[PDB]
Amino acid sequence: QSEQPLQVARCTKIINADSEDPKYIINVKQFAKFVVDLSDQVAPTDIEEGMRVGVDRNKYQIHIPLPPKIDPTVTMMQVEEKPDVTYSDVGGCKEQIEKLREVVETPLLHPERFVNLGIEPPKGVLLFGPPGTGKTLCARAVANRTDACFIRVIGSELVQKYVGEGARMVRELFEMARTKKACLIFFDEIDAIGGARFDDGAGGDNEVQRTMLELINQLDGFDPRGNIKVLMATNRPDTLDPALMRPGRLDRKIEFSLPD
Amino acid sequence: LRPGRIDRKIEFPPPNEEARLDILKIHSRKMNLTRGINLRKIAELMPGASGAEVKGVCTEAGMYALRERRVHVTQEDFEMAVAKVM
Amino acid sequence: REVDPLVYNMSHEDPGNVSYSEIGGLSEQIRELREVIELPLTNPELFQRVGIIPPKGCLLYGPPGTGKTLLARAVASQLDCNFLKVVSSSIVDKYIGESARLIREMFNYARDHQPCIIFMDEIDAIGGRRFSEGTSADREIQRTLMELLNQMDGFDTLHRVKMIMATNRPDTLDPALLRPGRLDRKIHIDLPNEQARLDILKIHAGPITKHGEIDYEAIVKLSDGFNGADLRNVCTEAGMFAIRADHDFVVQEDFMKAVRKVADSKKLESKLDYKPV
Amino acid sequence: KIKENSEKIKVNKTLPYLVSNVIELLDVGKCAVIKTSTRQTYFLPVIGLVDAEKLKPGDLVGVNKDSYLILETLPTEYDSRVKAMEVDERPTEQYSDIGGLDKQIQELVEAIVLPMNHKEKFENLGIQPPKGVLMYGPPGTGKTLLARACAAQTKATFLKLAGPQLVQMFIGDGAKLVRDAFALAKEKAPSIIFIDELDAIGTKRFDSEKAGDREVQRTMLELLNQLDGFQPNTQVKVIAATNRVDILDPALLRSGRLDRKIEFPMPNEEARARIMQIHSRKMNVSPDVNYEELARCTDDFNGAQCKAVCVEAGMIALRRGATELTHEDYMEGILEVQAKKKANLQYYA
Amino acid sequence: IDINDVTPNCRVALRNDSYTLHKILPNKVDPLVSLMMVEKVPDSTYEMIGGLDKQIKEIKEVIELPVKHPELFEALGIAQPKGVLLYGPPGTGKTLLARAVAHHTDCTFIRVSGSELVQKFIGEGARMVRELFVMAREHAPSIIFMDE
Amino acid sequence: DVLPPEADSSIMMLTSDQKPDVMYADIGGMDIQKQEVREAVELPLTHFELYKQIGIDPPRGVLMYGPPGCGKTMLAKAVAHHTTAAFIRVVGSEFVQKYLGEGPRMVRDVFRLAKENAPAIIFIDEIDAIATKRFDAQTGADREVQRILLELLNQMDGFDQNVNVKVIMATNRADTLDPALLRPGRLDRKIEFPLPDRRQKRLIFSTITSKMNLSEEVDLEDYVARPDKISGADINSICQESGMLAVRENRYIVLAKDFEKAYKTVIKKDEQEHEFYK
Amino acid sequence: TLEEIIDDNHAIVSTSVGSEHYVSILSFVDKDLLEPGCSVLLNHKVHAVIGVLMDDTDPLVTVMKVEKAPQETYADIGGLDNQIQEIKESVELPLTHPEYYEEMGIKPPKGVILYGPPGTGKTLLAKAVANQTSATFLRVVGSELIQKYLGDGPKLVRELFRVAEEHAPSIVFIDEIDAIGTKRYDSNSGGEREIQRTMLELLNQLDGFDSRGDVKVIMA
Ligand SMILES: Nc1ncnc2c1ncn2[C@@H]1O[C@H](COP(=O)(O)OP(=O)(O)OP(=O)(O)O)[C@@H](O)[C@H]1O
Ligand SMILES: Nc1ncnc2c1ncn2[C@@H]1O[C@H](COP(=O)(O)OP(=O)(O)OP(=O)(O)O)[C@@H](O)[C@H]1O
Ligand SMILES: Nc1ncnc2c1ncn2[C@@H]1O[C@H](COP(=O)(O)OP(=O)(O)OP(=O)(O)O)[C@@H](O)[C@H]1O
Ligand SMILES: Nc1ncnc2c1ncn2[C@@H]1O[C@H](COP(=O)(O)OP(=O)(O)OP(=O)(O)O)[C@@H](O)[C@H]1O
Ligand SMILES: Nc1ncnc2c1ncn2[C@@H]1O[C@H](COP(=O)(O)OP(=O)(O)O)[C@@H](O)[C@H]1O
Ligand SMILES: Nc1ncnc2c1ncn2[C@@H]1O[C@H](COP(=O)(O)OP(=O)(O)O)[C@@H](O)[C@H]1O
Ligand SMILES: [Mg+2]
Ligand SMILES: [Mg+2]
Ligand SMILES: [Mg+2]
Ligand SMILES: [Mg+2]
Ligand SMILES: [Mg+2]
Repeated sequence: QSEQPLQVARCTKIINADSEDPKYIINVKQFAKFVVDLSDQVAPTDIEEGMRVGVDRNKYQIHIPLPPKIDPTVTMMQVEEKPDVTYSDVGGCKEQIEKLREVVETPLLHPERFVNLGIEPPKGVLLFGPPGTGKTLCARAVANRTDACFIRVIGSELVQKYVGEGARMVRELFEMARTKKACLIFFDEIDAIGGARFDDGAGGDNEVQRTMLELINQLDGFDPRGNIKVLMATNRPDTLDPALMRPGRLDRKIEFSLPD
Repeated sequence: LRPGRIDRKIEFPPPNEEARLDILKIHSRKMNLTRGINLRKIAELMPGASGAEVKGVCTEAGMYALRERRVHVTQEDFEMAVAKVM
Repeated sequence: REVDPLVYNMSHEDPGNVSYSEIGGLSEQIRELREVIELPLTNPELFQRVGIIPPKGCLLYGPPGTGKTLLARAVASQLDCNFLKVVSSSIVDKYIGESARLIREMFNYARDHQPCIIFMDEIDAIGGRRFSEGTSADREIQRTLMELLNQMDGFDTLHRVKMIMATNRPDTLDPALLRPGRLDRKIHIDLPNEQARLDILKIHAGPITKHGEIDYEAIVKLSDGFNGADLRNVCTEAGMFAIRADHDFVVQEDFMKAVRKVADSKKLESKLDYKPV
Repeated sequence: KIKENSEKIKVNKTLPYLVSNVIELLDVGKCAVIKTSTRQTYFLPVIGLVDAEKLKPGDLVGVNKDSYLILETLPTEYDSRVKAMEVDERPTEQYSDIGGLDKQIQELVEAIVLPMNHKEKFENLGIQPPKGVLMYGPPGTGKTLLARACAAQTKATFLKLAGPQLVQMFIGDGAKLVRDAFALAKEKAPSIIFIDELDAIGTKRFDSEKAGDREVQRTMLELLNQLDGFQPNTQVKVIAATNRVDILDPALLRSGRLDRKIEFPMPNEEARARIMQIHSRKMNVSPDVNYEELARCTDDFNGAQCKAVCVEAGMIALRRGATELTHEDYMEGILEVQAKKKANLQYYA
Repeated sequence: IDINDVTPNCRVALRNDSYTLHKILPNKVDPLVSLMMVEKVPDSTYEMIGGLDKQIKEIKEVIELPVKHPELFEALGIAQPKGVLLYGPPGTGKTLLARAVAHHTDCTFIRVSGSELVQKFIGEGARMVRELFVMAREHAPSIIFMDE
Repeated sequence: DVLPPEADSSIMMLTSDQKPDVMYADIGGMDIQKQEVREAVELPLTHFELYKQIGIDPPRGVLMYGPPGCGKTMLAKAVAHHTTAAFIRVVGSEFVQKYLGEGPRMVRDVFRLAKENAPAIIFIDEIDAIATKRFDAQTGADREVQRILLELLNQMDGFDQNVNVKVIMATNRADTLDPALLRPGRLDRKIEFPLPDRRQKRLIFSTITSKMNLSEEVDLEDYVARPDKISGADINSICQESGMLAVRENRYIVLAKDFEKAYKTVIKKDEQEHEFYK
Repeated sequence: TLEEIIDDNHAIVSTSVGSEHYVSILSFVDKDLLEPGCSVLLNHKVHAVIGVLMDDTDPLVTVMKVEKAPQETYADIGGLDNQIQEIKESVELPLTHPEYYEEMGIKPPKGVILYGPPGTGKTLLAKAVANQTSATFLRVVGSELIQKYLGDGPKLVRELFRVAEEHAPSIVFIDEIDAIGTKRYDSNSGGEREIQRTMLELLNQLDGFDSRGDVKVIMA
């Protein structure tokens, strides 16, 4: 009786953004587009030209700013239950553990020792090695030991049936990570989408190459990638694109060679 | 083809002369056949033909009887139908 | 009858003020295009006397930058009958049947305004080959293509409405679209030959303040395999060398450097000799 | 009764409006044929409170919900995706932050900035400024870094499209994205458009009898026409960047679309030393560092690789904890950035 | 209305305001009926068939007897046959005999062709071809016919 | 209330003006296709009693399949011009509408109009615009096309004998059609419209050039007797280009020079055919 | 659909028509079993979250689950003594006597491959295990895993193993796994590389990041 339902729209434009009484062009999804104004409880600065405006019915004005849309498929990737594997359950790869630990944990645990020397810690690792060497085991250990948002992704989970759907969810994944303050992403089986681009003559792998290029641009492009640190697990680190292997995107390539 | 799945494999070879005659009789039951048509002769004239082709021969014999505006399909119509189909 | 805002702006786009004097090596091609477009709509009884129905569709096909869109702009500027400008990729809409409806409205507007031309730039956006295993998007675009084909040469005949379609990948077009009944005259805007390169270079270096003796013949000899846009870029690069040297003019050394620079840039291309059929 | 007439007009004109279009403007006295975002076509015998001779087919208007009478004219529609890909908080990277790229900078800076600020040179020389600048480069070098520097040092309207942003389902989309992006750049004051990872959108067309990448091909065709097509757009400059021009379509590389096809090379020894210094300026650098020795050791480190050398040298210092690099931390960083797989080749002579 | 009579996949009227099932309308066309109407396999009988009598006999054994007399096979001690394959050039009577045997045995003849035009009738989210088995079981005894 | 069965979006042609100007005389050649289309659509519309009396079952649907430019739509136009029965022309692409349910409504409307104006001939040009075999439920457009195709199948199945409505369909790419549309039954018959043989080239040349005024030196036989796979549309293009060249030179008589130049300009398929393979 | 959960007493619910109402969730609902993509019951007038759904299973679940015991039993198998012993040690013994494994300190084998020429009792042991086991038996085939659209193969693999976890303890029997390989089909849009990505999804499901429950894999 007191909280009226709010239909979710998107603020397209702010006509007359000046201090004068403004007007907001909202686009109630699949319903209609309107020119509306703010509720007197909502401050003008709380709403931008891309936020999910969240307007009521009946003179669509009772505003509630609302976060970016995230695909349920993408949002069902955060590691809620942490794996029961620890760094003491991995043996024979001491140096690999040390390097991966540095990259993923230490900046996220003691950033003072890095800002004191003014260093940008490497942000990106590629755990590569034959089938069964501790790649996914070390990823699970990192997820268990990390106090941050761990997002697992499976290379096969970025193959989608409609053009621009793999890249779309890559963008959504990275922007959700950006919304979160400290995020580790872990692309396991990255061989699926990460492959060297070949012209061919029949347009093969164009979609997977497009989603890979979206991942490339999100890892290092015309934008600060944010406080996201990425892991790439693979057992075929010879198909991966050179752009993907560039140390601006995979800084700390680690080899899980067969134990001595 | 593993000998454990197809419980039976039947073979439908191209109809013999007698089989073609039977097919022609069945598929001509449904038209005005002028009295005394040598369906056996038609079957002999069309060797190495399937039941679909026999039915097509019957239909084209009807069509020839139509072309020569007439109410009854005749031996000449069946002959021309066989010639056209094959 | 309604006129879509799309068809309205299609009719009202400004083709600059391009004149036929701004097109070089294209003389035979210009007169074929004019044969198809102008004369049948101005003296429609000569063809009646000879006993033919004048051709309806033109396919300006050729390598990129050879002057297809420039020729279309020149025709649009220099002819009077109604003209409909459209890039085939700007008809495509995500709604169900919307693209076919838009094409239907195009041809309805053309028939309402009887003396009309419809220019479709880069037709291979819509008129691509039909897939036997395509996606739903491909099937929708093929529905659009088939609506277009029916509009050109379907049941209802087209009178005093001409079609021009520009492309540089004619090999990918539907055979039904390339059929003689729909795209009657396929004219090849080929890469400039020696004289065509000379004409284009003169056209694009006329306004440049040259203060030397210009062996346009030497520039043309080194411009083998160039296109009209490449020659325009040769002029622009000569000017760039002028500014970089802090000179308020251009000379043959600058032109030679520019043509060699563009020749080096040409090494990044691929197959360009694409033909219909 | 001006006061009361305005009172009634305001009562009728109170928010919220329904935004519609002016699809057709008939004469009967002028009338509208508006189409409203509820996907409903309403004929208005009286246009409304906006001047009739200010409405053209297709423009966006505000309309009363019930009377469906035009009340206002609204700005043009720009996908919130084409507005979200405009640079507002400018990057901060002086050209001095660029390393072994001096000729490449000069070339870009010329083709992009000079036609914007010193157009008088072009006008007085009777030249058409170069239109598109394509930055090829191996997976490294400074393509995107130079784009960032240009956007920071240009003070114009910068629009960073990126490649895979324009590839969408819902045929017509992507082409609409490109059209809206170029229209926004056109309406704004002098503007640059940066195509990051161009090969995502510009892959070569092909002939296929079973299936093909037709939607992305259509979007690329829309981009081609926007760059150099029927309607000249000489006020919006375009800089693309890519790692593989052997993939791109020939129609996208032609002169007039992307005429300055700059190529970014592997940094030479001096370039590598300069990159080392650029990325080591902000660290606690020891005074005994033979950056020339480091450059000689690098040996085909392309782009980031040198920054990674510096960062990993800092990490190697951080293990012990100190304020130094002493060209042993950098040696170890080069060793661990070469990414050479471990081997027991100590039996070599 | 006894809720026991509202078994799934049945049309029912719902009152306009505050939807309330208030009548069980005549059942919708069976999805299998619609699928077979789309496929339109011509009805057949042994009297329409002619020239393949030994083949009629073999198909009769392997189809008729297991479903009508599932006691001869039990007494013999052999599992009931469940797979038949018909060799032969096009239009020699394979589909004809399959349809005829199904019709005479009263088995529901389900023609499988892989057409996507009938995938909604089979099952909307048909990512697997075995989803036809729910229909086959519901309309059992069934004869699932494939043609190459 | 119940409305008269004339409510429909697809209206018949106003035979007063919308009737085409093509004729079986203007077509020329393709006598086999003409006879097949006759026996399929025209004879049964005035002799269905004879069909029933001789035991034939008249078909509804002929599909006129074949390569592009071989005379499918031209024969449809000729049939519309000559027939004394109602004629409802439509394009398969017109049945796809934004409003969901429109298109099945349109199929129902066309078939109802044909039934109430029987004897009638329906003509769907480019049937493969809605009769494609690959459908992706979950896309919306393909769901609507599936509804349209199933409604079309239902309408043709609901036409018992004694109803004088003959369906005709055109398609360049018949291989992409759904087999159900062609399914043995009251759904379709099939006619081919292949590239014409040499003598068909002769006949098409004669018919197309009869309307022109040629000089007596043409001798179209030399052009007919060439090894080129060219359609009737190609022959019309050749004659049209010859006339265009005559107009260009300002003559009202077409010469062998004009025909030579037109043929070389139009039939430019000559390319490849490497000589070492033979 | 429940598009996302913003907090207790609030959530974004997508109506069947596509509207995206941001609406409260009342105390009635468990505020549990709610994950993005779930069905939700919404009050007609205010669209308030007042219940949850999906009490029914999907046709894929129904077809995969073997709601029956095959009549074949280990006694109906002759000669495969060692194979029966090993498959029992892998699938049945850890279910019937977990005490052995827990006391020994080892985990039972996760998967078993039955490899053999065309007809030797592989699917027969699968049938016997299904007959005798108390776990839910889910049968799939390799050609049945080869899907048509791009991303359907991996989606089907993920759905199959999610169903296996939901119905755990479960035994997932993939017969003729080499069909995902050797056989080539035109319906497969992606082709060999989409097959490779389906195989990669199988790799992850068999042993990947997510911790498996009680799902023993047999594969023939
Ligand atoms: N170095 C190791 N120390 C301890 N256990 C290990 C080690 N390597 C593998 N294992 C065991 O193997 C499994 C871990 O393999 P994991 O999933 O990490 O392989 P992977 O290298 O990612 O291979 P794949 O290419 O098959 O995905 C666990 O059973 C773990 O017990
Ligand atoms: N024949 C020509 N004469 C003069 N300028 C030409 C010629 N051909 C091309 N150009 C120049 O090319 C630019 C325009 O090219 P245009 O758009 O006509 O190419 P196009 O052949 O349609 O290619 P695309 O396939 O890339 O669309 C202008 O600089 C125009 O001056
Ligand atoms: N010449 C250079 N001077 C300074 N830094 C450089 C140089 N080349 C590369 N870098 C460093 O590379 C990193 C960014 O590379 P950038 O984004 O420019 O690459 P790119 O050429 O776009 O390649 P790609 O996207 O294919 O990886 C930054 O660390 C930047 O400092
Ligand atoms: N047999 C013919 N005799 C004379 N002219 C013909 C013949 N076949 C085609 N034409 C000419 O071709 C054009 C008619 O093409 P039509 O529309 O009939 O083709 P179609 O076979 O239906 O092909 P599509 O579906 O590809 O358009 C007209 O120019 C007509 O003059
Ligand atoms: N043995 C037969 N007896 C009678 N008619 C037959 C026979 N074989 C085929 N036909 C006829 O041929 C036509 C097509 O046969 P069809 O069932 O398609 O054979 P297949 O399944 O081998 O293609 C049918 O209309 C049928 O009447
Ligand atoms: N001990 C046995 N060894 C082999 N096959 C047997 C045995 N007992 C029964 N069979 C028969 O073998 C068939 C199963 O073969 P299967 O294991 O499916 O071979 P594949 O899986 O290699 O095709 C069943 O029909 C069954 O009746
Ligand atoms: Mg792993
Ligand atoms: Mg052009
Ligand atoms: Mg980059
Ligand atoms: Mg036609
Ligand atoms: Mg088996």
